[PDB]
Amino acid sequence: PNITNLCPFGEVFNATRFASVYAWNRKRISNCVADYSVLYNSASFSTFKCYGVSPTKLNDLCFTNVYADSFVIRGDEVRQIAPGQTGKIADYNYKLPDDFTGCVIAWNSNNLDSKVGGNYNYLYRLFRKSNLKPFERDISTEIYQAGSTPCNGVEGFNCYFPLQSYGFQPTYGVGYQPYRVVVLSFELLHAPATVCGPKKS
Amino acid sequence: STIEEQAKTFLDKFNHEAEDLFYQSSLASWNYNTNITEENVQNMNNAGDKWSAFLKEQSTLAQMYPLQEIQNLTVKLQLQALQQNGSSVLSEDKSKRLNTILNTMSTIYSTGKVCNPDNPQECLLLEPGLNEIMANSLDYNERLWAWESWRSEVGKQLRPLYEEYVVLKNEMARANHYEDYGDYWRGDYEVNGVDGYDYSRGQLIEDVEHTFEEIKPLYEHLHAYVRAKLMNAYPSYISPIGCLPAHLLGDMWGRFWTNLYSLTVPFGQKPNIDVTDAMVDQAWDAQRIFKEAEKFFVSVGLPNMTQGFWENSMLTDPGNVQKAVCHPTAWDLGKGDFRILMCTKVTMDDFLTAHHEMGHIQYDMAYAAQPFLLRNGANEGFHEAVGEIMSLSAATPKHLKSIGLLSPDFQEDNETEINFLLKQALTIVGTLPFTYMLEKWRWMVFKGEIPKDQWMKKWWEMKREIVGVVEPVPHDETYCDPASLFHVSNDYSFIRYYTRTLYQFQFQEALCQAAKHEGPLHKCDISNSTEAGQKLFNMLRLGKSEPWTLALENVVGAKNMNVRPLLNYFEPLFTWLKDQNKNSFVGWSTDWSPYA
Ligand SMILES: *[C@@H]1O[C@H](CO)[C@@H](O)[C@H](O)[C@H]1NC(C)=O
Ligand SMILES: *[C@@H]1O[C@H](CO)[C@@H](O)[C@H](O)[C@H]1NC(C)=O
Ligand SMILES: *[C@@H]1O[C@H](CO)[C@@H](O)[C@H](O)[C@H]1NC(C)=O
Ligand SMILES: *[C@@H]1O[C@H](CO)[C@@H](O)[C@H](O)[C@H]1NC(C)=O
Ligand SMILES: *[C@@H]1O[C@H](CO)[C@@H](O)[C@H](O)[C@H]1NC(C)=O
Ligand SMILES: *[C@@H]1O[C@H](CO)[C@@H](O)[C@H](O)[C@H]1NC(C)=O
Ligand SMILES: *[C@@H]1O[C@H](CO)[C@@H](O)[C@H](O)[C@H]1NC(C)=O
Repeated sequence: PNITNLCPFGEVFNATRFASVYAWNRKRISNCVADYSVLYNSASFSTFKCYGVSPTKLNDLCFTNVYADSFVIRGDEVRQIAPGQTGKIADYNYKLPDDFTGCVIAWNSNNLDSKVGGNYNYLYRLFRKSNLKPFERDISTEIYQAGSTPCNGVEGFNCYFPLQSYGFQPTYGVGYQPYRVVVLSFELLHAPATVCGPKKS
Repeated sequence: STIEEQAKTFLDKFNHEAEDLFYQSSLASWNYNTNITEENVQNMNNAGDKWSAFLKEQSTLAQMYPLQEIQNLTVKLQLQALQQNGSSVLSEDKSKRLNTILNTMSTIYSTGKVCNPDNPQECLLLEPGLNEIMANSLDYNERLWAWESWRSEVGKQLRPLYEEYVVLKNEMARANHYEDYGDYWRGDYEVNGVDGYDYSRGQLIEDVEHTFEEIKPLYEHLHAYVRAKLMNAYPSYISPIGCLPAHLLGDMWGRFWTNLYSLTVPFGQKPNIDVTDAMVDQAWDAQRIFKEAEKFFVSVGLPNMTQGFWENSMLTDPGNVQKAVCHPTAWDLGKGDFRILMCTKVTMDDFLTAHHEMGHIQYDMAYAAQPFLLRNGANEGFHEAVGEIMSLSAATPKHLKSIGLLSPDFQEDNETEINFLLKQALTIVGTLPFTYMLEKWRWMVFKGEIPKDQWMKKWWEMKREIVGVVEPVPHDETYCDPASLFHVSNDYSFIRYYTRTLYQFQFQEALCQAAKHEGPLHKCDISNSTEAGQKLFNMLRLGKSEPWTLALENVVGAKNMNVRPLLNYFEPLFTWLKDQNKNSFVGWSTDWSPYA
């Protein structure tokens, strides 16, 4: 029949501000129609790497919920948003499971997220005692203890603040320019699947 | 937990915060250089002070991690680089005195203006005009006046300052567990902890003497030929048996002999390889010059320039309203930002300079993957050598014919090769005894081998013995003749040019053997060879992570600097000079036979 009530992809992709990678935004997408051909046929995306599913059959299959995680990382750190990777982002900021079904979409955002003075509103976690579990968010701002001595809440010697700012500038290299990353996670649960593709007439 | 993990986390924090502070400082320096305005000077000074204070605070924090409990070579290298006190070990009064002395020497050298007695209404500064007088005049007493007047004013101002400078730098170096300031400078080539590839500070002087002893026959023949030609130019001043007069070498100090090419040309009647007119006829813009250089670097397999390079570099003079430094400089600003600041003209020299600076940029791009404090050359010689090899390759007639700048029917006979090799010898071979003598004199001054009352008596004795250059009139100890040069007056190491010159031809032989060139070494071009680019990039990607001996093994297969590639490069010229010196006397006498 006639289809309306599209899924809110405008409020994820075209958001005025994105979250930091340590505090990545997760939006649960339910009970709407998800048109994936609009995203795939866009020329504005640099990375559209899908793991576990192909883009052609996205517009046909149906899923119970869609998780849209949005954050900003560097150009050289886009490769770490993948199953089985190692790095600062994978270990300490955003960890993907090995058995991940979904798509990683990234695009350059030097135009919006970089200012001439330096945009320090994007943070990343530099130190954590252990690696993150998949789909875990750590927003703690407690001082990292690298040494035997207690930090006592003050950043001195062997005790560092774990969140460090990115300093985006428009004159940076392509490996240091800000990239907005949206990761879509597709899961099927025993509940009735409601995020279905558009049906042709 | 462990000391090594603590040092690794500290190095991660240092790398991340240092890279951003270094970017801000470098961008301020760039904004000053492309726009000379007082607010840009203030911003540069503020950024530099923040950067220096941050380095002091991080070095102070870094020393608290002992070196002997760390086993990873890269972590130990970064900690060794960071834990150097520098001037911080010295007292605050003496540190302030040393900084004041360095600044006032910089002002005296930069703003030194000297003109002829009895005509003082206007005067000429060295950089604007004395260079042209030294490089183009053919008058004996005029060059003598310029040379003696500049060494009189500059040396008489700088002699007490240099006497304070040597004592303060020796005090800082012995406070830093070095024998002298010369040992501190030689510590750049020090490799410790690697089995077989260890290099000592004391081995550098021995290697320099061993290489120079093999340099000496070629320089003696070149000196005899230059002496005969200068005798033709100036009939009575130059003796057949003696040294060359100091003020006749084509430059202010004798650093290069490249301004004597007109006087000492073998075959003037034969044409030159000047390609300036060909670019003028085809309307080659500076953008086209850099695109051709980029085409050269992509032909060998190296990465091409970034979009930010083309957008952010200044490759043309901005105009009258905006002031900029004219000196060509490649800037590695950090964070993948690479720029070239050159006031490019349509000349061969600017085209070769474009190749040289883009070689600097390629070297900077290659070690971008390395940690911040290891983003340098393995030694001070490699960074200049990798630009000089591109300057060597681009200047070849094969490269000019390949890119269309030279006519395909240009006749490459032996005479043009001889005069081109002589020009390259005047630029390259002639600087080697001056560089070696200057560094050996500074090392003996820092070591205390030469007392302060005997500095000049030894110095001229060294110059006659090594360089074969005699003083026009004797100088007493009120003069300070070495410090009239830019590098010595402003606290710069000078052995980098000697090491650069040997590394240049070693790299050239390695890449030409890789590229399967079948002729003379000076006729070799490294374009179109992927394997040569791969052999270069293996060393280029390392940066300062590996010892310079291991990097040299990676390129040439040798663990030490070698002199045989340079001698192989100039072998046609060496045979020609031996043929031309049959009647004349090779070698010089240290006596006062020409003039004193
Ligand atoms: C986001 O912005 C682009 C650029 O204006 C636009 O073409 C696109 O339709 C917008 N929405 C989505 C869902 O991509
Ligand atoms: C150079 O500085 C002047 C001084 O204010 C400024 O007006 C001009 O915009 C600067 N040039 C550039 C290219 O920004
Ligand atoms: C040294 O540390 C670096 C990380 O900075 C690591 O990648 C490298 O493998 C280490 N080397 C050794 C021999 O452990
Ligand atoms: C730097 O100076 C301090 C102050 O004396 C000293 O304890 C330290 O050992 C010095 N560092 C090195 C590497 O010598
Ligand atoms: C550099 O080379 C790559 C791959 O050949 C190419 O995609 C890119 O456009 C080149 N860069 C420029 C500025 O031409
Ligand atoms: C160049 O080659 C010719 C032919 O053998 C020879 O006569 C001449 O002397 C050579 N000139 C030089 C400078 O080697
Ligand atoms: C190197 O390759 C380019 C591209 O094909 C070619 O134009 C050039 O002539 C080659 N160089 C030589 C020396 O043949």
